[PDB]
Amino acid sequence: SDSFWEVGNYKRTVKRIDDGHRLCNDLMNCIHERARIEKVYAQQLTEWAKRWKQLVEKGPQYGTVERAWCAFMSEAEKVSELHLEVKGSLMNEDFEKIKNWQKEAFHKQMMGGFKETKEAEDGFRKAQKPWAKKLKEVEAAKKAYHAACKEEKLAISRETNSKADPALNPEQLKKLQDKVERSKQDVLKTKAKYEKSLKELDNATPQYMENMEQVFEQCQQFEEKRLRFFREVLLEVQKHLDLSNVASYKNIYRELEQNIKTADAVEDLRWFRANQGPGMSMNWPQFED
Amino acid sequence: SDSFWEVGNYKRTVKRIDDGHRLCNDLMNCIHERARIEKVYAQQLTEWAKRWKQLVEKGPQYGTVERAWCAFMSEAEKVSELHLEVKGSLMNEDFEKIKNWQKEAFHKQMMGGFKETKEAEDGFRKAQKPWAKKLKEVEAAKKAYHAACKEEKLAISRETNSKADPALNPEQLKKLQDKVERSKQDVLKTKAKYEKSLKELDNATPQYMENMEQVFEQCQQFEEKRLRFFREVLLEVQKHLDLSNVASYKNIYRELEQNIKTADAVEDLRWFRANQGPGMSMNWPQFEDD
Repeated sequence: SDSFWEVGNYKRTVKRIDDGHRLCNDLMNCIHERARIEKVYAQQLTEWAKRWKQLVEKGPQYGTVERAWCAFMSEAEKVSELHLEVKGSLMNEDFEKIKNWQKEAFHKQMMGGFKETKEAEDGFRKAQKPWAKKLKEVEAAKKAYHAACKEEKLAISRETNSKADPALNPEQLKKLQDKVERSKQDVLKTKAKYEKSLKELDNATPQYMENMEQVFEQCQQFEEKRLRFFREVLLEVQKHLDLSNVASYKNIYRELEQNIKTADAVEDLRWFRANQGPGMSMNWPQFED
Repeated sequence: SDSFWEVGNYKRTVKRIDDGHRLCNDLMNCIHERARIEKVYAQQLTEWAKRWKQLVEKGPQYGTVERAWCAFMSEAEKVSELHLEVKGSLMNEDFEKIKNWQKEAFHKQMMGGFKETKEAEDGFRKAQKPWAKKLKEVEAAKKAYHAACKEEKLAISRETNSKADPALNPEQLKKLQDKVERSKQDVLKTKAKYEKSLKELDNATPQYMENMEQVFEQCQQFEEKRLRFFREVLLEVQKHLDLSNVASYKNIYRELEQNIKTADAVEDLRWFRANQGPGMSMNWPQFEDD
């Protein structure tokens, strides 16, 4: 069957160790690709802000409304910086934390594979070998007993089949009656040895189960570290992504609203009247020589 | 000078009308391009979420930690959705609002240009024409007076320059002393005309300023609507960009923290033990015959 207790079925547990290292890679890559997306967003906002600050300044819009318009681009620059901090945190802290953890947990061998994996497999084998030897003996004794059971059944099926032949002197009967007695004993002998090997196996099961449990718990604890670590890192990632908790993010739009509200149509119009319209001084024609 | 009150210098005001339309385009394109950046961010998050929800599920990670990991992708899907709402608001509300306002404020004429600009142009010209017409007459009367001052000074000069000529004659004296008198009375006439032209110009100045202010005031009004509109739109734009307000954004990371915390190492370990470890049932060897 597929039971863990069957010889060699500890392999799923050993394989989980290798999968642990592979999953650290996936998580690192997962965070890295997310960080890259944050950078692209930041970069495009920066270009957009730089582009339009230039287009507004070169253009015919001036006064307080120009300043209000420019506040819009300043918002993009601040949001951009914020998202670059997200990238920074994901890479310099979270990503690097997994990288260091993986480096300390998994040690690659010259011939390939991790020492941690080999240690578990060697552990299971050491615990399972004594029980596997006794199990080998039971199988052999089972064959010997089953064989003698048939050899003894084939003798009776010859003794009773001879009681039809009339030419049956007592020598031929004693021959067949002794073949049955000899086979009867060959069965009892093997039944005992086959029963003995089972008792020796049952007496080895407790130690076998204890030793396998011991190595299995080491594998569980090692896995426990990775799982709890994954839970830990993910909570730190959600911190770095969450901008709804940082005060500076709210300040961006509090300040943006303030600067936009400084837009004063009255003031802009006052200026145009005084410096471009009827408000300008004028030398009205006078008498001259 | 470059004074507004000088002929033709109303042009800067008329030009401001055209700039108004151009600035609507700039503002629309400015918002439009910002909206595109939002969409790109939303799209990349979506693909990243789709990509890794698949990689994690096909991978060897299972149990509650898998679910916690998957909550990370779900966060990106929700932020993406949130930023697509920003894009939608910027385009369907803000961008569209400017487009409709522009359509209503500026009307292109068949021969090019805007009806609004031609109105201001014609208004200024109509109000300036009668004042400029009087100004031309003044300049003409000014020259005629200055020229009379020259022709006179020449007469006085040539009169005294004959007082040093031995061949003088009471006839040529009377003749050239009369030219001095003609140029003299020719001066005061042109002086009186040049003064009268200025007096007429001074009487036409009040209406000139009144009519000029009237057209300019209308230009100020038209401009005020644009400025106040820009202030209104931008304030609606900053609302649509501000995710720090909406509770939905804060819920994304409340739920994310919540789902991650569901990760339970002990539960995952107990599972592996039961279905893959010592917990599994076992048909231990018994006695068997036949």
